[PDB]
Parts: sequence; C-alpha cells; structure tokens
Amino acid sequence: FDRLLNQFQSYEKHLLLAYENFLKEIEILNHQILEQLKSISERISSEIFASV
Amino acid sequence: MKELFQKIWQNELQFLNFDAKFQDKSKLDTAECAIILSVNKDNYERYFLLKEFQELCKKIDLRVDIFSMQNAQICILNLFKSGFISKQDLLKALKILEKISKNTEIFDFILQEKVQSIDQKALFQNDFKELNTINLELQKLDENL
Amino acid sequence: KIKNELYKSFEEIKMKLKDFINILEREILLFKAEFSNIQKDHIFQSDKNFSELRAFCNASDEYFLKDFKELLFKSILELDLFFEKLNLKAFTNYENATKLSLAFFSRKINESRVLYELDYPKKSEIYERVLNELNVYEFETLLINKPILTKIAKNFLEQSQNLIQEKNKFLDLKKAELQKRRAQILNVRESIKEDHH
Amino acid sequence: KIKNELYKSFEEIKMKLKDFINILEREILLFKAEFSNIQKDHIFQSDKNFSELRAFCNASDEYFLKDFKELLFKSILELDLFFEKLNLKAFTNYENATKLSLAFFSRKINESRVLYELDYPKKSEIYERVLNELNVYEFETLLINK
Repeated sequence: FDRLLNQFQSYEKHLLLAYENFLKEIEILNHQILEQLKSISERISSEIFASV
Repeated sequence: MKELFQKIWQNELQFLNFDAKFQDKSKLDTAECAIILSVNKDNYERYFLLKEFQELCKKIDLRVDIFSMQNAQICILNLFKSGFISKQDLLKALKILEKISKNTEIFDFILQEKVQSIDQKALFQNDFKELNTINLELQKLDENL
Repeated sequence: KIKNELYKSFEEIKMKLKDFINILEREILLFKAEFSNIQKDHIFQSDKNFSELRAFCNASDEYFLKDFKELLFKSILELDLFFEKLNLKAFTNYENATKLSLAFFSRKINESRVLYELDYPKKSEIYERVLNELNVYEFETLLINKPILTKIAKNFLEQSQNLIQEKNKFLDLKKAELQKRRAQILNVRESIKEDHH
Repeated sequence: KIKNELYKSFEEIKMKLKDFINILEREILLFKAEFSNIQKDHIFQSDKNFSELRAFCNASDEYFLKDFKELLFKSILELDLFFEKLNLKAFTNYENATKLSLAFFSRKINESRVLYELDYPKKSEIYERVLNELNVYEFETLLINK
C-alpha cells in the first residue's frame, strides 16, 4: 500500500513539474489566437479600404 | 514480443512492462532460465504445485504467481537479447525440458531472433583490469597485506 | 490555414492531458497486475488475507483510475466546445463580418454624402469595426482577461490533486486495518517476552 | 424562449441516454456487491474457486461498465457540439441575419432607384434571404436529410 501511495505522490509531482511548461504554452496559444484574429481583421480592413 | 506472450499465456496474460529490470543478471543459470521459460499457461498450475519448482523459484527469488512468472520470462528474454547470456545451449535446455513441456513457441522465438553484439573477451579484459586497479588501490592503503 | 493551425494546437493540448492520464493509468494497471495475483509463501500466513488483497488490487481500476478518466473526458469536452465557439464566431464568420462592416461603412458614406450643403473612411475605424464583427472583444476576454484554456488546465490539475488525496485517504483505511492486526501481534509478543514477571 | 426550449430538449435526450446507462450500472453494481463476497458452504468446496469468483466480480465494474460510460460521454459530447452549432449559427445570429438581409435589400432598392430615365421587395424573397442567413439549408440537411 505504501508503494501505491508513493506512486500517486510521484504522479502528482510530475504533474506539478510539467504544468510549468504546459501553462506557459497555453498562455502562448492564447496570445497566438488573439493575434491571428487581429491579423485577419487587419487584412479585412485593408481590403474594405481598397474598395472605397 | 507481446504476440509471443499472447501465444503462450493465451488468456492469463497480464498487463506487464516488456523490459528486463533484472538487477543481477546472474540470478539464475541457463537451465533455470529454460525452466522458467517452460512455464507456459498450460503447465503453470502443475509447476506451481510442484515442490521442486517452488524450491527453484525461492532460490531465484520468485513468487509462484502468474504475473511474476511472466515478468521473469520477459526479463530472461531481454537478457537473452541484450546482455546475451544464452546461446543455442538455452535452446538445448528447452529441447531437454520438452520431456515435460512441449514449448515450441519460445523455442522458435529464441531460435529466430537477432541475437546481439557478443563482446566476450573485451569484457573479460575490462573486468580483469578493473580488478587489477582495485588490487592496486588496496595496496596503496599493511606490508603483509 | 490559420484555423487548421489553431485546431492542431487544441489537439496538442488535449493530447498532453491524455498523456498525463495514460501515465497514471499504466502505473495503476501495473500495480493491479502484480498484486491481483500475489500468493502467500508458507503456511500460517492467513490465506484469507492474501485472497482479500488480491480481490482489492484486482478491482483497483475502479478504485483508482476511472475518476481520472472522467475528469479527462470533461476537460476534453470543454476544450472542444471552446474551439467550436472560436471557429463559428471568428474563423468561419469572417465573410459575414466583412459583409456587415462593408455595408455599414457604405451606409455611413452615403449618409455623409446626403449632406449636400458642402458644410471619409479612416483605416483605423475599419479595423476596429472588423475586430468587433469578428467578436474580438469577447475572445480577448476569453483569451487574456479570463483565459479559458488556462482555466481548463488548472481545473484538471486541481481536481486530479483532490482525486489523489481521496485515494490516499482510501488507502490509509487499508493501512489502519493492517495496523490493527500488527498491534495485536505486538501485544502477544510483548506478553510472551515479559512473562518473567 | 425558442432557444431555451431547444436547450431543454437537448438536455432531455442526454438525460434519457444517461438513464439507460444508470439502469445497466445499477444492475451491474448489485451483481458486484453480491458476488464479491460469496462464500463457500461445505467442506469439500474449492475455497480458491470462491476467492477467484470474489475477485472477478469485484473487478466487474472495469469488466462490464466503463465502456458503456465512455460511449455515453462521447454521445453527450456530440449532442452538445451539435446544439452549440445550432445556437451560434441560428438562435444567436438572428440579429446578424436581420442586419445582413436588411442591408442587402436596402442596397438592391437603391440599385433599382438609380435606374432613372423614366424607365421592389416581395415578402417571399425576404423570407428566403433570411432563411439562408439563418443557415436553414444546412440545418434542414442536418435535421431531415441526415
């Protein structure tokens, strides 16, 4: 039973370790999606301007 | 080799990690390895009830459970590949054991398998000069010794 | 191409969560495999004890694994729904955003025209209008102010930690059971060893 | 109100599937409860046999229940995604549909107007345009054809 408990705690610690990089990547993706949206909007605004 | 273990442990095959986590590599000799490999799912109850087999497994530091038997077989086969302890002599021993266990599957797998780098005499010289270095260190630190 | 990039990113996040679950799963199933079959060595070792241990470790999938899987499934569902929202409001309705903002600017232009008293579009205004049409205030809030993906991940981590704690307590029950027997044995031993009295 | 009605209907379908799973689950778990503890009666019965039975029925959750739950969850996911599609293309974008078809008809009217030289909206056309804006071909296909 002690072995099982230690395995659980090891899994917890591994999760805590990996979440550093994981959360940073997710933040990066947030910003990426936002800037992709803004780029699309820039293109559409340019082409709306073109047809004035 | 999960297909092999499916062949020889048809329904009783367990969720197990295919690698030799063997901690000694000299835990058992080749005849004992052949006996452990000949514990095919059709002989396993008889083997576990055999007093001699229980003695053997206690000598090797095994249980007589299904899972430990399969894990030991995995480790034996990976040593057969990586540390390369067995020869066709292991196949000899399995052919000898075929008196009891007609274990053709593991026999063929051991036969038809890329064996490994062999490396014997270089390893011999390495170990011998390791022991020479240890002897020199002991000499450093008494005259009788 | 942008949409496909984001889709692949979402799949990547889902795969990471799944991989965490798979790690834990493999460990737990190896435990089950070993101790569903552990057999007693020599007589006097309480066959019933070992039998009960084997049964418990056999059901240890139920005991230790399926809750984590359910949590993973919930997180995957939330991720998929968020991606669907982003797709259907932004990366598919760009045509509709174009038409709406374009017609709006046309009507504004004609409104300017109809001032025939001699008494028109800037690009920044067009950009802001297209941004609003693409729902970029809403997605700004969901991506920066209240990050949805980040919240999903943190929920996964926190709930998995709570699950681990629950499992720990559950196993402590078994250990207390063992402690009872152990204390009984120690009482007997101390009684035997202190009978020179 | 229409949107809330449809949401409730989707929830109802999900609940029916969940209830099916619960039926099966309750039966399976009662089986586990009984036969994880069945003990032998008489001297000559195989204690090991009964022990193995107890372990097997104990693991019977794993054996008989979890796949069904996974299937249920997948179905629920699909249902929720479909409802979200219906919501975001139709029952929230009615304002946008109105604006688009309205501006289109306005521009068509003015196009008709600028044909001067001593040379307009019918309701059927407006209905068809608003129908197309609400994606009702797509949702007709998804609700009737497929």
